[PDB]
Order: sequence, then structure tokens, then C-alpha cells
Amino acid sequence: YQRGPDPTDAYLEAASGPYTVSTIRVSSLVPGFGGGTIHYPTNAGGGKMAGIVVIPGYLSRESSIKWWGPRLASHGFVVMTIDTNTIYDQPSQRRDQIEAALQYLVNQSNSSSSPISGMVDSSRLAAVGWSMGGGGTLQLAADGGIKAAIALAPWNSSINDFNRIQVPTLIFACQLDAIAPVALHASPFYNRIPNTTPKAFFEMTGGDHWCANGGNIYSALLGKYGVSWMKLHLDQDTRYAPFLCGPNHAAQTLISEYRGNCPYE
Repeated sequence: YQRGPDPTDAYLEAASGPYTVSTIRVSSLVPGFGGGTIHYPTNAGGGKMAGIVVIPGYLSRESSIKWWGPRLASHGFVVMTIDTNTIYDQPSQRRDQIEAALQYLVNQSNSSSSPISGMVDSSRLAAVGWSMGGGGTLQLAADGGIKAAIALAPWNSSINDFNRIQVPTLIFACQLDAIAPVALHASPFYNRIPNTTPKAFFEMTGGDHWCANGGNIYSALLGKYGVSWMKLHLDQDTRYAPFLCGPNHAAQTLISEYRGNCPYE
């Protein structure tokens, strides 16, 4: 499943990966979620790719998390950024909508008329979620069915099944978050995940609840670590492991705490 150039730090911190990214609008009338945008690379080599859904949020729309669409897709993934049914939906409703959106992506790849016809490997699916959508992502990770999870400043009930998660999970915490305080959300969620499950915790210095959404002072690190996580766990691409395992991450101004269980085998 490996594709593309041998990575470097500068290549991973740049605003775009090497592939040209096209988009299609998904109507708000689609069943099971609120619509969105499919992002896909046009020149990624002929092989099938993993499929990723990106979900909000805190009382917010697709636009809040859209930055993750091109950032991931330009490195060789089919990535759909979505709206939910309403901005008020709770984390378990968001979980269900991630599953419906992943199935929609599979269905479009299996069609004869979609621009993404043939492109998605339905056995390699993943989710990225902000805030209440991060809680929904962790709930889906606990149930299985995705191969990787990234949570951006997650919010969830302290009553959960996160101690069951077998899915490789990266958590971005926002140091100063007051909506989902790290001490009540991101930190205990990370600590509950089994020590046998590949995981990582990156806390962003000074960040408010929006800090992991990209398009901001943290972009270079969010994109480097997030792309490396998806490459390593969805493509089994060990060339991306040195970006996650080895560096003194907390020596950087923008990282206020790091935790992990490297190496990942």
C-alpha cells in the first residue's frame, strides 16, 4: 500500500503534499449525514487508497474542519469533510454519521459514474473528528471498523468504552481548552486506551478549543503528525514512523506535552 516520495520534515510540514487535489460537492440531502466535500488526488499512481471522513465539531459546520481535506488528500487519501444533520447533534449521533459517511464513500467508489469510481479500498477506512465529533470518532474506534483515528480536541462523556480501543489513535490536545478541558477529556481519554494499542498524545502550547483545526499557527505540526499517522497505520508505510518515534517532540515551542508508546509494530 506504500506510495509516493520518501518523506522529509520539510516535505511533511509544507502546506500541500505532492498530489493535485480535486473536489466534488456532496449534497446536504444525502442520507445519513449533512453532506460535505470529497477531496481526492488526481495523480497518485493508479492504486486504490484508504478513505477518511473528517467531522465537526463545537456548534459548527464543515468549514471548521475543511483544512484537513486537502492536507490529507494531497498525500494520497480520499478524504470527505462533512456536515452533520444538525450542529446540536451529540457524540453518539456523530458516531453513527461517521459510519454512514464512510459507507457513502464506499458506495460512490463502487458506482460507475462518480469521479472517485474505483479509488477507495473499502477495507482501509479512518476517521478524524473535532470536539464532539472527536468523541464520536473515539466511540467508533472503540467499536472497531476503522483502521486509524485522529481526535482533534475531543469532547465526550467521562462514561465511555475508550478502554476497549484497539484502533491506532492520535489525540491532539489544546493546552488551554476551556470547552473540553484537557484534564477532563483529551488526557484521561488517551490514558484509558490500552497500552498495547499504538497511540500518541500531542498537546499544543497555548491552544484554545479550535487549535487542532488547522489553518493557524500549528499547521506545520498538525499536518506532519496527522499525515504520518495515516500513512503509517493505513498504508503500513514505515517510512513515516521516524516522524512520530525518535524526535524530542516536547523540545518544540508549540508542543507543551507529548506521550506515546513507540515503537509501533
